[PDB]
Amino acid sequence: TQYPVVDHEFDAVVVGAGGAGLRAAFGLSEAGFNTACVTKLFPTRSHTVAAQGGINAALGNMEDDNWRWHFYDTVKGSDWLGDQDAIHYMTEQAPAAVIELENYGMPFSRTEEGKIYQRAFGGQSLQFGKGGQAHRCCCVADRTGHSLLHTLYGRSLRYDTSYFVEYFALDLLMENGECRGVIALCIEDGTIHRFRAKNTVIATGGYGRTYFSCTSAHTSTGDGTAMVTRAGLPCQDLEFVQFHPTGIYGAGCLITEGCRGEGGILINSQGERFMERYAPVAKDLASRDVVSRSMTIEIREGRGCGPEKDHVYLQLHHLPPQQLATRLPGISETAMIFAGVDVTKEPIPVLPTVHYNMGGIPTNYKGQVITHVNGEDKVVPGLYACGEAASASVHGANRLGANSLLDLVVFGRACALTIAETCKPGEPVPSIKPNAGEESVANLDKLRFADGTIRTSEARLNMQKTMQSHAAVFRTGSILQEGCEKLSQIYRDLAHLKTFDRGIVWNTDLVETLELQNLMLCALQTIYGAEARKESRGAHAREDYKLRIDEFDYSKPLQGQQKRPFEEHWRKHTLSYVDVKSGKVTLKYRPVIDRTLNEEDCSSVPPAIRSY
Amino acid sequence: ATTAKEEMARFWEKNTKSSRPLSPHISIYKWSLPMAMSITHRGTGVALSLGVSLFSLAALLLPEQFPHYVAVVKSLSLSPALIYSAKFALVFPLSYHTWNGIRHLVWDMGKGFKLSQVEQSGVVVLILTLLSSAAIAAM
Amino acid sequence: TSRIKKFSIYRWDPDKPGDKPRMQTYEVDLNKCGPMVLDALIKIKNELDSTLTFRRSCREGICGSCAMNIAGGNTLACTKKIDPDLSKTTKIYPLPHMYVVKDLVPDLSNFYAQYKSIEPYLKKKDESKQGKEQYLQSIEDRQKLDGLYECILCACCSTSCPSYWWNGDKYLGPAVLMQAYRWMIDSRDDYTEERLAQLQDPFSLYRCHTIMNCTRTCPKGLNPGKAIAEIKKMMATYKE
Amino acid sequence: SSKAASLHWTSERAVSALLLGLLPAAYLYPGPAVDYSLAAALTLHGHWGLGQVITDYVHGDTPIKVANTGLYVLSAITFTGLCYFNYYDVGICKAVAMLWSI
Ligand SMILES: *Cc1cc2c(cc1C)nc1c(=O)[nH]c(=O)nc-1n2C[C@H](O)[C@H](O)[C@H](O)COP(=O)(O)OP(=O)(O)OC[C@H]1O[C@@H](n2cnc3c(N)ncnc32)[C@H](O)[C@@H]1O
Ligand SMILES: CCCCCCCCCCCO[C@@H]1O[C@H](CO)[C@@H](O[C@H]2O[C@H](CO)[C@@H](O)[C@H](O)[C@H]2O)[C@H](O)[C@H]1O
Ligand SMILES: O=C(CC(=O)C(F)(F)F)c1cccs1
Ligand SMILES: O=C([O-])CC(=O)C(=O)O
Ligand code: SF4
Ligand code: F3S
Ligand code: FES
Ligand SMILES: [K+]
Ligand SMILES: [Mg+2]
Repeated sequence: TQYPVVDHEFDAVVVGAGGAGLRAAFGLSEAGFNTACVTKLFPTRSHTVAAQGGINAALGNMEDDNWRWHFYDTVKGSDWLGDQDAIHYMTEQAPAAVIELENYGMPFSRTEEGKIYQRAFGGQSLQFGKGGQAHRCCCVADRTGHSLLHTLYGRSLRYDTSYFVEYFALDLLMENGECRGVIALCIEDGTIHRFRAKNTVIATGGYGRTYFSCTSAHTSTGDGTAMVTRAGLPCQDLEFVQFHPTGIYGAGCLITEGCRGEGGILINSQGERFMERYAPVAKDLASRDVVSRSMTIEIREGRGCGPEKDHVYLQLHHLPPQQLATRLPGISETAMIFAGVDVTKEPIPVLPTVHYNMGGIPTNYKGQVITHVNGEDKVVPGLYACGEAASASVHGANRLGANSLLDLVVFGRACALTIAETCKPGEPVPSIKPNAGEESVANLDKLRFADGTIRTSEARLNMQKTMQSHAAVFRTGSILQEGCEKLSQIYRDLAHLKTFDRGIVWNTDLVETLELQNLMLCALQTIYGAEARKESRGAHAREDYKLRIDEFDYSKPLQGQQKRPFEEHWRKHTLSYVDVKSGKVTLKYRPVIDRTLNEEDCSSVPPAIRSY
Repeated sequence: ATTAKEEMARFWEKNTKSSRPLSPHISIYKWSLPMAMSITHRGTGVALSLGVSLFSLAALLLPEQFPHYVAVVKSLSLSPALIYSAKFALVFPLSYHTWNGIRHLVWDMGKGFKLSQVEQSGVVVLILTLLSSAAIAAM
Repeated sequence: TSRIKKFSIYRWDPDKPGDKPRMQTYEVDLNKCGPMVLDALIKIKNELDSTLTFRRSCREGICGSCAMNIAGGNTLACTKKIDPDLSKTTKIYPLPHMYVVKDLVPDLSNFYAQYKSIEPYLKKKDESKQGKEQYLQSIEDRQKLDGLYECILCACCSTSCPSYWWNGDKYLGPAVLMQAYRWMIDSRDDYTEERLAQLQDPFSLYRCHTIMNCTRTCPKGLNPGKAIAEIKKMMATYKE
Repeated sequence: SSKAASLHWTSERAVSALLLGLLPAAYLYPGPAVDYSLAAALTLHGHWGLGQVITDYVHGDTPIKVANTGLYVLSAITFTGLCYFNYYDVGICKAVAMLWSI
């Protein structure tokens, strides 16, 4: 009807061509599955290409290491909200994953022995947090994500993966609680496409563009997590948004955490290395949630830098210039383009900036999307997720640096391995209904001819400034409630939307309008879950509830303590639902998985005080 | 599911039959000295080959020999300024093509490929072209 | 206190039957805009004309999406400073000599297919140990990859080469050729001879006449012209 | 054989350097040996050079064969006429000196 619909039949479909999407794509083709990869961008344009710091793995190239030490760092970094069974799988597969990347042709930096160079990063240590700073961040200078993605894209050219570049996925094809595939729009010719497959993998990235100032690309609009919301399925831990400590002032471009890992320090208006006061042990290499909160207090008290006193400096000129050109060549050019600063003489102005989304589509450690009904987890048949768009959850309330690129390839491969051990290639494609996805086209046509009062760019800016001022680093009850009533008003104001481009071929006005619907659904669940969560854990800091509320008071011996009921403590995942018609947010909770894959091989870490 | 050669064939298949325009190029791109010196090297090269071919055809078709036409021109008693301009116009394309040909041969060794070195070598060719042409024409 | 800057942008709509290419002029106040050209394009799309179409993503010059011809030269809009001289109008065109999908969006399918033809991935003779141990590579052998692996595949260089204009169907172009060289001198690759023999034809490599528009216009400061010359040296010296 | 493209590229640079060396030889040691050497170098260097121009600007199976066939005829008559001038007339080196003495 009006739009020519093209039906496709595959064994599996992967939405997304980033780090996680590519690894799952040709991994399925490597297992013999007729696979389709649907992506709204050319694969090398995805936000993974902008990753700088590196990828963590206990290779032991700089000193003696152990992946169980990396396991402990991630669990403590997550503030005991991450699932320790997923963390176990990621940290154990980390050495084999990075070796697979180097064997693909990734031009890692090298040591005097010819092995992969590793630098220090924030929140990593040896001997289960007792043996000093660890050096397990494998990097390609400071262009690690650029080389990781280009290496993965080159490798994917060796398999029969049917690519569909610049296709915008609209919704999931659901039937009886099972996923039948995806429906998408071809941006080149303007035709609707329905991809039928037994399994579907969602690797669409995060939604950093819900805020006014972010490090993410313009295309990080959380399209896959919005499709999950429209399918009636929940999203997990969306209120945990990571603020990277050093985002450049103005343009918001990321200055890698590797700067502080090579010797960089932070100074305020008095030239004080103030991180020695907040974190006497970790100094500038503490966790990002701690460093970001430390920088914010220094600014709001009155020790900021610049003419407006709204930022601080990142000093690098004390380091030798050869190390700056060899280890950090990327940020040296970026600091000159977007600030006019020479890192060998003057520091870089930086401030906390929205960077990464800890929350996402809830999955198990195998990549299978799960729902939570009556206190038990239920694997959603035929639906998978990996990457930033998923919630393993390996990151919990705060992700450690260089752990996301690891997440991408580890759980992208896990999705392909899980499908290979569950289904057989060539099995009968699950049939759909002759009208599957008709509401997706009806929404696209409505926005295509929208002639209202508020244009799409006008509504997006109102959402971004609302999140920026109401769901910032430090939050409180009264301000979070004021942001909820605004976004719900903004979401209702989407009926007044107005577009100007009536074409269908490369109608970026229409495409960015669809992304606004996706950004709003992510913004609603983020700020509503933040208001409900009355505690302080990880990146979620409540100035009205400044304490971490677990099932026990782990700051004292548990001998003789009464366990807090599940409905009275907050050590649990937040599960959000949204009625897409009205915009009301419904919140439920599920317990955090504390078990590992093998207690004898990797001991579970009980909650304890978190300090750096 | 499509090889590189299949993707290339599909590219020209759907683009040559469509109504898509071809974006402008030569009429809009900003010129530079190395770019302008690249086409001049090709222009002088072709002009020199067509001059050798015309001289070769004249030796096969003209009823008289070369010493006769030299005396004909020498009897017209042309002004030394006009004789200098004719010699300069004949030696200039040969001089430019010769020096810039040496510049090409250095490139074929992999030397002087920095953009600033490309500008230096081009300016060196321009001044040597003028000096060599003016000196030979003054003989 | 407004500082009006004028932009003349190439326009064409495929959904309009019989639409002919044109140049549309916009007025932007630089005091209420970002310092980069992409910031002006995003400001125009958000406020003046939502029908203006262009590729963009990273807005930091790493993804290579916003490649276009600004002020006569190919560059990245997100890293190109806006000319503050209000007397002259900045002209913006798509990448030169490319089939225009819409406005400033060219068709890069052939450019991508050429990058696939050189097999841009690591190849070994004994690939039976794929994923067992890390390959060894000295710091000096790793330094040889500097200036080559940083290519973002924006195609600013190839769309600036006149040889790629006339023979784009069979000439690979500086972007693809430099990546082919990136895998030729990788000490971990074992197919250096096979990658050279692929270019034993009059078009794939030898259409390069060292015009050097490619190195001038590269937004990453790379030298694809020099890499092509190193390929030529290897082509004339290797033995079978 | 299988390296026809790279050998032709090397032969072009060798003839260019050879032709470059004949320019001082024509001024220092003018005579029949340099006259016929210039006749062979100018023809071969120009024939390969104009072939690169045809390869760049001429497209289509029939127009390519026609342009390349006419280039062989042009180069053949060029080399033949230069060899005629060197045997029946004063030669290349002497003709230039007579032209510059005007
Ligand atoms: C922003 C950022 C993140 C980052 C980093 C530096 C920056 C500037 N540096 C990192 C580092 O040094 N180490 C590390 O561990 N992580 C770092 N990060 C975070 C990390 O890079 C990201 O979390 C990760 O790269 C995300 O990868 P993922 O594969 O999950 O997703 P993506 O690369 O962003 O690409 C998303 C793909 O999805 C497709 N898409 C999106 N919407 C659609 C629709 N509607 N239809 C079809 N396809 C869609 C996109 O095309 C894209 O390919
Ligand atoms: C007979 C043979 C005659 C050959 C020359 C013929 C006349 C050619 C004139 C073309 C000059 O074209 C001009 O070249 C210069 C130097 O490359 C360019 O300048 C370029 O490099 C300079 C110096 O790094 C930069 O400042 C400038 O931003 C850049 O555009 C200029 O932008 C272009 O407009
Ligand atoms: O083909 C050209 C010139 C050309 O297209 C331009 F004039 F630049 F457009 C050249 C080939 C060799 C030297 S210039
Ligand atoms: O997100 C990370 O893992 C770290 C990061 O961007 C960086 O500072 O390089
Ligand atoms: S070489 Fe420079 S210009 Fe050509 S594509 Fe790679 S980066 Fe863009
Ligand atoms: S622009 Fe063109 S022909 Fe050769 S050196 Fe650079 S490629
Ligand atoms: S937008 Fe990514 S390069 Fe300009
Ligand atoms: K996530
Ligand atoms: Mg209303």
